[PDB]
Amino acid sequence: SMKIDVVTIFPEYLQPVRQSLPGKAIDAGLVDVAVHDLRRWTHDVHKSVDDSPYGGGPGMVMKPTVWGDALDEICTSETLLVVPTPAGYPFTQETAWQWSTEDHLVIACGRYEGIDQRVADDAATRMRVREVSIGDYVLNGGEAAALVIIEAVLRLVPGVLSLLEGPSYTRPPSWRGMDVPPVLLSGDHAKIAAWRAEQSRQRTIERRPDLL
Amino acid sequence: SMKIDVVTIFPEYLQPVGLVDVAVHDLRRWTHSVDDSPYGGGPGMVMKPTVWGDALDEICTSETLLVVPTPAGYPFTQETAWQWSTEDHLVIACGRYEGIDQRVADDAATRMRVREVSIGDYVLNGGEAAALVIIEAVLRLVPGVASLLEGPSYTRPPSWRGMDVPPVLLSGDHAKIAAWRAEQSRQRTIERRPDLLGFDS
Ligand SMILES: CN1CCN(Cc2ccc(Cn3ccc4ccc(-c5n[nH]c(N)c5C#N)cc43)cc2)CC1
Ligand SMILES: CN1CCN(Cc2ccc(Cn3ccc4ccc(-c5n[nH]c(N)c5C#N)cc43)cc2)CC1
Repeated sequence: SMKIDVVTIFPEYLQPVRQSLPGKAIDAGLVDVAVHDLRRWTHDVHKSVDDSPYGGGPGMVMKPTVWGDALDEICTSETLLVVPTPAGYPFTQETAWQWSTEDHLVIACGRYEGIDQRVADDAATRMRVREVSIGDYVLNGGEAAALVIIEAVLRLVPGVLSLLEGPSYTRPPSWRGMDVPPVLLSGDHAKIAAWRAEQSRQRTIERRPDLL
Repeated sequence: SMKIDVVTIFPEYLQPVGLVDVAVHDLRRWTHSVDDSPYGGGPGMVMKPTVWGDALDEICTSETLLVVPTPAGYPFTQETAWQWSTEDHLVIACGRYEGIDQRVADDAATRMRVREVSIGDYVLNGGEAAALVIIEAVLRLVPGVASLLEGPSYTRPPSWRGMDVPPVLLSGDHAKIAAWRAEQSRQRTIERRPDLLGFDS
């Protein structure tokens, strides 16, 4: 039973998450995913969510007052507040396992240069807060990271949906002059696992030597 | 100028997307099941090469960069995004199940450039979420649109819930501000990503 709240100035960007949720997991009450438009908590008629950064520099910073109101309404003390950011701790598979058992996740999606730091600092005095990054590249905002995080976490929730894996093959046995490696049709399953382990080692050495 | 074609059995997931166009293609429009059991055994299903071959035949040219998301890929990083930002034609083949038969990539590599990549060390259900991340990271670099973590940012008001913006940022002194931000960045980097500065995780 997990509730996920996403807060964003582009709620439309989260459409694919609602498209990938099975009706049975929802109706069995295993998961609920709500998306909230941040501008619902703005204070002015211009619906301002950003302002110039103290200290100068390019770009804008999301206003603490607007985010404070949104999180105040949506979070409780039991909430896990996830804040995507290019300067976060790495989001990995272990992170996903750990979060997959939470009752309530709130994902605060920023834009521009990100969110006034006091928002997270304030939230952390009464709930668990995690600033994370989904990888070493730069995005426009937190929304794509939210999709990735939701997908990686939810697929580890029952019934919701070391080395690199080597190549896989299926039918037909021959295709455009390429044969499936004969060892896979040998019926020697110890030897098949050895071949796969060695493909796995070579691939890891070639593509991800850092893991070794 | 860039053309991006994404190929998937779940084009419904890609709905979010002048000098750059992005098209989404339903792989199923090339079937006369897309999946079967893996040779050698194992759990799950593998996408058959036949369907993929026909689809990519029609969409790709020798100039095309074929991008294949996979948990076993080379790391997709900011350097990759820079590299790809000057391509004319990207084709992103999104798999599902346990992935795509290896021969699809091996075949395509005889005719064009192929890049198997991963967007991070976690597991997804398919390549669609990766495609969105790759598209976003690359397109924001397309012409006409160091190795440290950015420190904290603040805006108005200068005091909020009894929390003050660090006084140096209000000081208006650029050299003190640049020094403070430098220190902030390096301390964040060593705390959150020591690997970027060459230490153990
Ligand atoms: C270090 N350098 C130099 C300074 N820049 C400053 C900067 C700051 C924000 C933005 C855009 N943005 C706004 C909210 C937000 C959330 C997550 C992400 C995100 N990007 N990449 C990931 N793995 C992300 C995740 N998760 C990006 C976001 C772009 C550029 C940062 C990089
Ligand atoms: C250790 N091994 C043991 C076996 N499994 C095998 C396996 C293989 C595919 C899938 C799902 N899937 C299908 C197509 C496809 C493309 C990209 C991604 C993807 N995941 N994480 C990234 N950074 C991705 C990217 N980019 C996942 C995909 C799930 C599980 C994996 C872990």
